[PDB]
Amino acid sequence: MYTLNWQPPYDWSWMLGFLAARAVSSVETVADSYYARSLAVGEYRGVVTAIPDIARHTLHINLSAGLEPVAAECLAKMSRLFDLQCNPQIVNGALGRLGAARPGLRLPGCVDAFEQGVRAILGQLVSVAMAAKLTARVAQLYGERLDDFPEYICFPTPQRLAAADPQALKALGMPLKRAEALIHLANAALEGTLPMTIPGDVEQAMKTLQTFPGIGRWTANYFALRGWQAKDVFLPDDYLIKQRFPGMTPAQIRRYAERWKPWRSYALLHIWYTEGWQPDEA
Amino acid sequence: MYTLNWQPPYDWSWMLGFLAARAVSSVETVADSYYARSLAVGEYRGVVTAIPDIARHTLHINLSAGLEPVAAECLAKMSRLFDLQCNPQIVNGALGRLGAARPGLRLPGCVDAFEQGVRAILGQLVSVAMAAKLTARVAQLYGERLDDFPEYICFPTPQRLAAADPQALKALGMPLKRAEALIHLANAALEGTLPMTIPGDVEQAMKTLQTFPGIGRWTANYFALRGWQAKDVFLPDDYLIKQRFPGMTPAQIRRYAERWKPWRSYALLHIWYTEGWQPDE
Amino acid sequence: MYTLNWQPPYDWSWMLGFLAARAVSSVETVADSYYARSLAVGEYRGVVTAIPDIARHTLHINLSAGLEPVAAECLAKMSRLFDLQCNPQIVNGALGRLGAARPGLRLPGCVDAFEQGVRAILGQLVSVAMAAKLTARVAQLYGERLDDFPEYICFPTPQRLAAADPQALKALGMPLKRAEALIHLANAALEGTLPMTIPGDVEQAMKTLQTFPGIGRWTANYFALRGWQAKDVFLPDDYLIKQRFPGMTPAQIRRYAERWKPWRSYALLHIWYTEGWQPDE
Amino acid sequence: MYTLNWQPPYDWSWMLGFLAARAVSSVETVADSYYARSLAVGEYRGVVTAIPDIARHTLHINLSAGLEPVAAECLAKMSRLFDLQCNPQIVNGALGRLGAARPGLRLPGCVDAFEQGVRAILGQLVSVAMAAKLTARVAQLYGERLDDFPEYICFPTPQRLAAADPQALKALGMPLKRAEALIHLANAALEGTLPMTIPGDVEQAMKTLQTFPGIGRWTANYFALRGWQAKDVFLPDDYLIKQRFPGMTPAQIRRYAERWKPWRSYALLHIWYTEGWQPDEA
DNA sequence: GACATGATGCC
DNA sequence: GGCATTCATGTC
DNA sequence: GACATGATGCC
DNA sequence: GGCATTCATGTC
Repeated sequence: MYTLNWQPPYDWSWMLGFLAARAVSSVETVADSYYARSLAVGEYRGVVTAIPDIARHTLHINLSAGLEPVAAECLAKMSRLFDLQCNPQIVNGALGRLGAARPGLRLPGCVDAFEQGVRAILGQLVSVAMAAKLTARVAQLYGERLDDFPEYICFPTPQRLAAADPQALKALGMPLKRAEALIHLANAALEGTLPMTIPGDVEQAMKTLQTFPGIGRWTANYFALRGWQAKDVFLPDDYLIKQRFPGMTPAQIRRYAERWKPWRSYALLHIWYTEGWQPDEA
Repeated sequence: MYTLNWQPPYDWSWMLGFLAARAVSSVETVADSYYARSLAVGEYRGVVTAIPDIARHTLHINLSAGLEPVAAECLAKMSRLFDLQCNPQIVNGALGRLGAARPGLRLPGCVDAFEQGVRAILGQLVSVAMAAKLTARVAQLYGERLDDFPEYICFPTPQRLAAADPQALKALGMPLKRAEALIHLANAALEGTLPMTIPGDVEQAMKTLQTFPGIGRWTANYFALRGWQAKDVFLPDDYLIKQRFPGMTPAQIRRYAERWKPWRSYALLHIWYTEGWQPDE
Repeated sequence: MYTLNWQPPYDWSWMLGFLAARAVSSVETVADSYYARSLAVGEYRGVVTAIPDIARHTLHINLSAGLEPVAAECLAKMSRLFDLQCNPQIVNGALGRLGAARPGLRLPGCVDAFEQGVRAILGQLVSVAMAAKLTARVAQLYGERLDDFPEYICFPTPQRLAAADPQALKALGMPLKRAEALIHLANAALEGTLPMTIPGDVEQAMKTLQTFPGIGRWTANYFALRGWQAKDVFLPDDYLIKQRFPGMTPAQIRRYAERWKPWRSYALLHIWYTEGWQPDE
Repeated sequence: MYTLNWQPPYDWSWMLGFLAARAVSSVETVADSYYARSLAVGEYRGVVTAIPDIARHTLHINLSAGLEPVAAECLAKMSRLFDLQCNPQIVNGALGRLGAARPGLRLPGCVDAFEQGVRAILGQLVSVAMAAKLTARVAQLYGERLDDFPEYICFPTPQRLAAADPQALKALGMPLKRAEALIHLANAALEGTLPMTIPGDVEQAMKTLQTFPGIGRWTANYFALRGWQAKDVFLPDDYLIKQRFPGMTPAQIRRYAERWKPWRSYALLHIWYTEGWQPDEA
């Protein structure tokens, strides 16, 4: 029903694929022509379906009855998830050749920072696929099933995970420290200590984040990028990034990434997806 | 020309009137058929125009080209300002006759939690007309002018106010402590330590706000009310509220207001805008 | 057979009586002519016997073999416990008739600040008699027995109390918060956070002690008085003192006691042991 | 006047030699057969004189009239300064060969932890002689001169040093950070945050001390050794110690030192005062 | 990956 | 020597 | 109104 | 007693 605009080009196949690789069973459903998932906004709950319309650079959004009262907020969440604000001419013209292969690349955000926070923590160490598996388990045990849509389940709320037994979370396939990290996060969410929207001083906020137990700088950076859609952060501690820069120290990697300012988040995404990229031969 | 729904009844006259009295010159323009104001998301900017369609039970929103890239977020901000989510049959079903006279009453939110915190602070002790004349000075001195629309001006950002000279703020017409509060508040905004959206535990969040310099219980409650649109808060420390509950102490009032849980914020609005109202026996 | 002199007059009957009511079973032994207790200085342990010789106004201190390596430290502890430094002329010639009925009165100190800290907390609320018994139960559960003196037990160290089970301490007959107060005080002594000797700014030091869980103003003043032997602290919050100043609020009492600076601690003792006493209106 | 015992052997010549080299004019006097210094215990001030008695294995202590009211504490202070508690058979029987040459070695303590902390800081990065003169000036400037013995001045009180102008101290011959380090130490002493007696967990206590400005691991260790007379601390970061363990790093020296637990402080002394001492090759 | 921990220059 | 800051380890 | 100070009821 | 919390009160 609702419709939002975007600026061409937009690589939807890339986006939908990025999301499917990380999709959580019972929460999300990704296809080649649409994206759908459970969504909670306060006590309002339902299903959101996003259908891209290439021919007209439009994104059609449908909301089940339970979300209609907070429609505009659901749209906002969706626009942050898909980076509809992106102007590719600006970014590509700045990254130059690094983005030429896929100019329609966008930054995959989230629909809820707390959720992304939990996702990031569970993304620690393991493969993208294993994290998706792990998150699906946390969701199954602590999530709420939708009454109108049985097949779906809402992502575990902050209050439900805050009152979760560390031993139980551990039993799902994570170390005790990780489970504690999740619980602490939920408490920060309840108290409003976890920025839910992008803060004015990203660098500073990431520091405060790193004081959180179980949250190192990789998690803080990745969370900044996905949870806040911060556009100028690189991930020099990333597993795949260390590979892309063979034999380089975390600090050299960024003095390097420094050339992509102020769109280092986009450069990061391009490097991750350039099969055989290597630093300039010079 | 975007469109958003709302559920009847909706007292637009009352809403626009409430915003009109607190309207900040150059930032907001309030008429009785529409509301408009400057708006900044990140640093995409423009002007927003909201026009109620009583006929269709709809709110029409127009955005200038500079905000189009972030249209959705803009629509969300308006839906919070106008309490479009409200189901009046549920609130009134609970408040009984307290809300029977003005079933279309809504909670006036805000477009940005930071701006609202600043308004809250600049609203202390002084009158409503004053706060508005003062806030306008600030927005005039630290606001971002729109090239697209010269007449309008964006509300100060936290970075712009965090780097502000205290004395400079004071000279605009406020005690030094106030100006200091604004600067602290702005910093907190910069490092995400100020909840920009309603937290799960509103009580805890408000307590934490009270450790902020220049922020007492009244300011935290009012902030929670408009800033987060928390629906179950009361202001037992409010000037007018004390007059509405003659001789009762903050604790006695708060005890009385418990009868309106979980919609105390709405109860508050009704008692505020119902002069001569008084507690039962 | 060690000797430390004092200045007459010295009311030994009053001192022993005071320590007698607070004596902890298995730790201390008090009679009309001597004081005896177990003492530990680091890993050196043994029994200390103090025998006052009025005739020559000198205190005879005997140390079991286990404490000889640290004889001096033991002597210093006795001197602090018995306030042998006091010049009663300077105090009595400063308190007037307040301290005229008993000019030999002294500030009963302690042998170890941590111990006194524990006694202070356990001294909260309950009577002297119950506190003594409560404390005895703690020493019995965590104290170290002496090989050469099976009847004696060493007062618990911070090492043991810090590793104590809150529940174990609770079962001894104390609120959970009280046991938690002990465990925290013990951790503080382990990290050197608990001043074991009178600090330069007693007021500041006490204010900091009040940040400790379970330690309010009364415990901090009393600890400062007995644990650091601070000579100028009053206890406006004390029960007996409240009765000595009927109708007066802590601030009034506090203001009244200012007339006794800088020997308020002594003034406190005298007012405590003068059933008649009443202020001047 | 007063007499304290000690267990033989006791190397008085070595002990007085160590104190003499670090003696502060105006505060102390060290001679072949005696030690003397000003001493303040609250408002009681005077001069303490210590004369060893080899024939009797005793230390004779004389106090000037001004300290008699607090005689016992003065005796205790001297006992800590001269390590009278030490049972050499236990240490040597444990240190073995290391202390076989000088079985009468003792741990030079202090008469006041605050004072010692100050000396510890003033002794940073300079020669023993330099520190002595530096300290003497600090003493003459903020100390209390004795009326009965004009040539003696009591070491500066915390209250006095806390209210000192950072610049006046710098002028005496120390960096500006060194002066603030002293002022900070002084306020800590005023509030009761600087442990004046040995804490139960020396390790934790030192860790906290290192949070003090101007105080690093070296100063914290040295302070524990002298100010608290901790008997099981080593100083792997000491310049001289590094020369005694050529080519080894702090972690290695430290690892090797563990063989002397629980008397690492005595080991340190024996090594410090042993010329071409070197670890075992094997 | 989080986190404790050990190994050039400047002030 | 205190101290800031960047690599290289190395359990869990 | 925020904010120091003082001055009832549940652990 | 410790401590959270309430009700003046005087100031900025």
